[PDB]
Amino acid sequence: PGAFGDIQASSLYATDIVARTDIRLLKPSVKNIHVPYTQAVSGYEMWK
Amino acid sequence: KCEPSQFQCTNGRCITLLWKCDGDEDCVDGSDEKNCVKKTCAESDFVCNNGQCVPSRWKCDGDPDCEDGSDESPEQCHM
Amino acid sequence: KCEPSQFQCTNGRCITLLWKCDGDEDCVDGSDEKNCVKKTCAESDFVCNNGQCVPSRWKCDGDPDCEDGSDESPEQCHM
Amino acid sequence: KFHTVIPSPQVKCCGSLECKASSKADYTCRVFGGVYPFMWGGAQCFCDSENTQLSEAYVEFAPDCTIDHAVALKVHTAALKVGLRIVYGNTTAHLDTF
Amino acid sequence: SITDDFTLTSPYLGFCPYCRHSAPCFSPIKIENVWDESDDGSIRIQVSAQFGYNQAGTADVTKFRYMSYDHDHDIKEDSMEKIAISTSGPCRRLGHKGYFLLAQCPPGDSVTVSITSGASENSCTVEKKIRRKFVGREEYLFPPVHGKLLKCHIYDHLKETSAGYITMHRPGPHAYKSYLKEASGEVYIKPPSGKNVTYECKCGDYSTGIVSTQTKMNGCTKARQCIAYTRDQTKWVFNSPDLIRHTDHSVQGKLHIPFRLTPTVCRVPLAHTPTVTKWFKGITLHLTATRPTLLTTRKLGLRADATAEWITGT
Amino acid sequence: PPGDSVTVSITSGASENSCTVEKKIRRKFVGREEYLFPPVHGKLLKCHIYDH
Amino acid sequence: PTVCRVPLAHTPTVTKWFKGITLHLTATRPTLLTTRKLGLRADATAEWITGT
Amino acid sequence: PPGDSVTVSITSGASENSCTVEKKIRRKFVGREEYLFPPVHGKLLKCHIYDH
Ligand SMILES: [Ca+2]
Ligand SMILES: [Ca+2]
Ligand SMILES: [Ca+2]
Ligand SMILES: [Ca+2]
Repeated sequence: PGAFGDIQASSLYATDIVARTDIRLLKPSVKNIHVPYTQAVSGYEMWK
Repeated sequence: KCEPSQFQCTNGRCITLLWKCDGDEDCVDGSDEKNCVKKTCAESDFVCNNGQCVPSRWKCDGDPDCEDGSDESPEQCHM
Repeated sequence: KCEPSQFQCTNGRCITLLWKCDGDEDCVDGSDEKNCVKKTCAESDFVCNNGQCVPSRWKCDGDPDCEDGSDESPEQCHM
Repeated sequence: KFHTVIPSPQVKCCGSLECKASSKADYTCRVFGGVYPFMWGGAQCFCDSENTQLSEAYVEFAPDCTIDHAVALKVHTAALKVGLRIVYGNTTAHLDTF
Repeated sequence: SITDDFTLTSPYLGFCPYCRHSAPCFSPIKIENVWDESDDGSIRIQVSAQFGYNQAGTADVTKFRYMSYDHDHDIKEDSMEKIAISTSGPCRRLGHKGYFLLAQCPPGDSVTVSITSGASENSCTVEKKIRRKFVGREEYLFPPVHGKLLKCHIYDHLKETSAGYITMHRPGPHAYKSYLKEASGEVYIKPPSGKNVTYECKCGDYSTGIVSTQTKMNGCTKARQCIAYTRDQTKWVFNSPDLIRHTDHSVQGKLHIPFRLTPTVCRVPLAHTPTVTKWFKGITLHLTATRPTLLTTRKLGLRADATAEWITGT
Repeated sequence: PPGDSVTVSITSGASENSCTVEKKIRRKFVGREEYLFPPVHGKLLKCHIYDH
Repeated sequence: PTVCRVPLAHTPTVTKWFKGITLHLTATRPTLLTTRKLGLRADATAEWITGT
Repeated sequence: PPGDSVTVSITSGASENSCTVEKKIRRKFVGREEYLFPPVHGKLLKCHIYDH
């Protein structure tokens, strides 16, 4: 996670993408419906 | 007890203070609503003659809604 | 030939793609204009009955100008 | 560049939700104990504490990746090919050879 | 199969982190994603509202439909000139279709889509770092009049292009507290005039049914232990992260993402031609540049000591 | 918003004037993490604000 | 006095080695990171960390 | 005000256009003490201004 190649696929339209971006799901706190989460930065952006 | 930034309902629960006087019932017995002095009513909430805030569509629907039944009064809605 | 970035007229000369379908005769024969389907007209560009984009002042100037001759028609310009 | 996808949450009023395996990229799922969520219109479930919410989040390809994308390559031994302008007498020739 | 018949869809209510009054609140103009990959600065904005259509769902360039605040789950339409986009200053609007807007914006730190006037004069803001972009090896502020042509990619202004698709799912349940009466000690349910509404309760036992009139209801003392919602809505809705999903969250259709990225040619400045001073086994370059420009050198031998500097000034 | 001066003005009418004073107004944040606006999800800290 | 809402940073990932740990931190906006030993002397540090 | 370009425009009417040229406009001041606008009290220096 957080570096080049964090998401890979055999082709653009392949259906077997595999990635590891360090997704973390958090416990909701506010009353209204929500899906709080956090993630590593885009490794592609970092490499660029 | 809980830290003063959290209000304690009369049931055994402590919630954050932003939920007090917010128009929504969060305590199981509704202790965080009928305690403050807020009296505002939205545009869609018609204010009954008794002062209670009731949705406008409730008015003159064929059944009494307010305590005195102002909604079913022929004065308010003419048949 | 030339790179795809520049369109090639039917003469042997390549011009940049920005001049393709811009309302301006760029190639020596104008082949760069008679290939797209642009049909908009300006505010001062009257649209003839055949769809040709012609100047508004060109209308009813005493001699036929459009293919169908709608410019000199009495309906468009009463005498 | 990836584009995170967070599907609409699923909630059960008085029940239990269980994670299920999926083949999507970096599929991550969790189940939370008591929520009592709100929407525009008030509460959505009747149980005061037995409310269960399930969160999902996987990763897909960004819509603009069809142009801004990179390709990884492994390169073996390089082969060399040249073009020549061999001349002799009053005759010239052009040819390519490896 | 990607469909373009918008009559089968409908807008929805997102959860904007920053409403007009600088506080999170439910809004009809929630920003979902903001994409900026064009080389000319334009951006693509996804919004929970629908632009370029009337209430019935047919095509109409001048009107946009959105979800009303009323409890009857109704869709309202309005003239489109009320809609504006801004980051730090006003943004020039370019195209619009469905959930998506295409606007050109100056540099800023947040993207805001707002309704200027009318009954619903709301706003929505999402953090996003919009920065000035340029193509080539020489910085500029707008494309100059004279220069060479490079290869650049810009968002197509036409609204018939496609750059992918987005799923469309069945609408979820949506309970409204306005359906609960709680007269004295008993919870009453009233449908919104002539509609069929379902109810669920857990007043000691699990109770569920469909009613179309007043219901006394049994065993319930508090309004908070019952819910009521309608089921005759059938228009699909985006896969939003702010909606309770239906029991069957299977994809029902797909929608085009307009303004595909296309290759074209941009114009870039030519720097002032440097002056070369020649000495023994070395040259000296006299450079001038009003804006940062790139100068790279490399030897032609086995060793290739490479330099790369952003010269500015003189 | 952040700025370098504070201006009060009467927009329209016969007495249309303005006033300005030099005052540095900077973006303020609470806690140990810079942010643009209060995020939807997070912990609650203790802060002081002017009463509306 | 009242309560505000403040962001929670991305939880770091610790890499453990002999007599020392390594933190892998990500932060889109400046964030504070302080450390202090629990011994007789405390080598307190403070740093505003941005980026990965 | 300071900026990086200068623009002349015709706001309304049929001929609604605009023009813009690259030009650096920076805040200027006289003397040896920077300021935002002429303060109420101070000594008088020699400057040059375009005649209205
Ligand atoms: Ca409350
Ligand atoms: Ca009534
Ligand atoms: Ca042309
Ligand atoms: Ca004529």
